[PDB]
Amino acid sequence: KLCSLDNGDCDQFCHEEQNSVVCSCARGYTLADNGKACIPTGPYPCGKQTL
Amino acid sequence: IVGGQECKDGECPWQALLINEENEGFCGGTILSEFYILTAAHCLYQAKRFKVRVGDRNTEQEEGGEAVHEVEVVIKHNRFTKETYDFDIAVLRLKTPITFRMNVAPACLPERDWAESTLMTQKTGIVSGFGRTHEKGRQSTRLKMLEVPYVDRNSCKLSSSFIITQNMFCAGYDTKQEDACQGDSGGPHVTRFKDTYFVTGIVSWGEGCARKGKYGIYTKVTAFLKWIDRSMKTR
Ligand SMILES: O=C([C@H]1CN(S(=O)(=O)c2ccc3cc(Cl)ccc3c2)CC(=O)N1CC1CCN(c2ccncc2)CC1)N1CCOCC1
Ligand SMILES: [Ca+2]
Repeated sequence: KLCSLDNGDCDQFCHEEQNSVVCSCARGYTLADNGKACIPTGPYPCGKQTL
Repeated sequence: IVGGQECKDGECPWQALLINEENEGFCGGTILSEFYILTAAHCLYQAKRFKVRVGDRNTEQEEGGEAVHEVEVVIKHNRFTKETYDFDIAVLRLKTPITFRMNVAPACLPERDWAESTLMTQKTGIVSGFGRTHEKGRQSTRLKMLEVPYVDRNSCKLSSSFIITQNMFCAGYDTKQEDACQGDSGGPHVTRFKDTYFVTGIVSWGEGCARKGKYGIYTKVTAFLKWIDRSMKTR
């Protein structure tokens, strides 16, 4: 728990479940296997600068 | 945008520009998906017939990567009124899909709670557009960006000649000559988080441009999320 600590160590959306954190991503991303990082699914995921 | 830096290649890929028949950029927008643009309701009054343009960074030199889109359906918020400027939000359904390429990509829609808790509690946000670079100058020819600090909600009201409603929020500077300006309305206000950008506000209004003691007033995007989703399903 404690999405307040460092955003629960998530890449994006952090939620709490009375005792633990539950990370989730924006549309176009899929939650990584560590249940924390977010991974794109297309070459143009929302919010990324096309540098 | 008064002051601030220029949007360099690929930096502001979600910027959208509404153009009148004279192909004049009169307002901004934020790309939400291949089909939707987010803008301000009052922007649908500054023109008659208009189209949304993306992939543009210099309104006078065919960069090749630009693209024009027609509007199939414009979703204005009923509750919007010009006497209060409340509910300054509208969604645009594009006739044809926006193909994402360099300089053309969507900004993420955050979740209400996480956003209010993490995105807006951040130190700053970014606003951008082709608007005027001064209060009396002319419409910028290059797309610009500007890091604008989040402004305490109290000061915001204390400095505002008008009622800052629940659906608005201040961002910018008190004395520093930097702020959005005419033509930047409807444009995007995004917050950066771990190198991923999220829409957080729509360029709405202000009293003049970059005036001392006055702040930029943005539409609180987090306060219309569910509304924005209802519009994506067209409604
Ligand atoms: O003069 C105006 C308007 C906008 N402009 S503006 O330069 O372009 C302008 C527009 C949008 C902005 C958005 C941000 Cl974030 C920051 C600065 C901005 C400046 C300034 C102004 O004082 N005003 C006057 C005011 C008229 C009434 N207002 C309210 C607000 C709350 N409740 C009731 C009324 C706000 C602006 N015009 C004439 C030209 O065409 C556009 C409209
Ligand atoms: Ca161009």
